[PDB]
Amino acid sequence: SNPYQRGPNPTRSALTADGPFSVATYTVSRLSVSGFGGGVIYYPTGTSLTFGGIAMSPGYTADASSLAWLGRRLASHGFVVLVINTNSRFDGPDSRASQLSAALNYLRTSSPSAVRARLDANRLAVAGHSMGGGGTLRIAEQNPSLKAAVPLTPWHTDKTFNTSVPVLIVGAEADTVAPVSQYAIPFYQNLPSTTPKVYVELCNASHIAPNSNNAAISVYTISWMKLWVDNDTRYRQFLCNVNDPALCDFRTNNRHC
Ligand SMILES: [Ca+2]
Repeated sequence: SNPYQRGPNPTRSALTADGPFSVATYTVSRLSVSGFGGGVIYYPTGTSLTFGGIAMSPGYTADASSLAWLGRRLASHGFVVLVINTNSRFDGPDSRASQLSAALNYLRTSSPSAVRARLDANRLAVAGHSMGGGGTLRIAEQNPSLKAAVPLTPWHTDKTFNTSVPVLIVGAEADTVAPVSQYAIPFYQNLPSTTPKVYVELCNASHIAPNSNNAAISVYTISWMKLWVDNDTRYRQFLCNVNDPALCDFRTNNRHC
């Protein structure tokens, strides 16, 4: 049996709402940490188990609140999640990668005792929005110890990331900021053919789709994190044989099926 498996058997409906774990938060002040701008930790409560960790970056001009719904959503399905604020709201994608690295170090070492007590530091992942998704791609390339990476409507001027970390990219069909033809799709195509990878494109969605409750983002992000952070094969069903009415594209090399 899988020692990292958490929660009841999933249904698709259950992955579109907060999950079976209650969630608490801890606010990490900007002045209290080195290498990033603080943020908010979301973590499961009412449980004696340990969970994988996820660090998430917002995009240009944005703060951690722009991903609060998703940090809480992931935590409620069984993850310790640190959504960062950046040193400057104007930091670029590679800077955001460096800050995600600093945030993962903080999460493992200097976060509250209660957070470390429910964190399995051996199982970590990253996600992020826009330039924060660019940072997710870069840290995945720099840090093959990561279990998974989920760039959401990502933006970066570099298009090729030589990473072995399994990547699921969410593109937005109606994105006029990081259009999928110039950003998300090239990122997917240029990843190594040997790295497990998925691209999903949300029909009719804008660049700010990741900043509020979104059923498809919830399903695909939870499932990819579950499959790779927890080795939880019960989530393969949502990532294989896909026929999703909300998607206008789906690409994969089918290394996870
Ligand atoms: Ca700081």
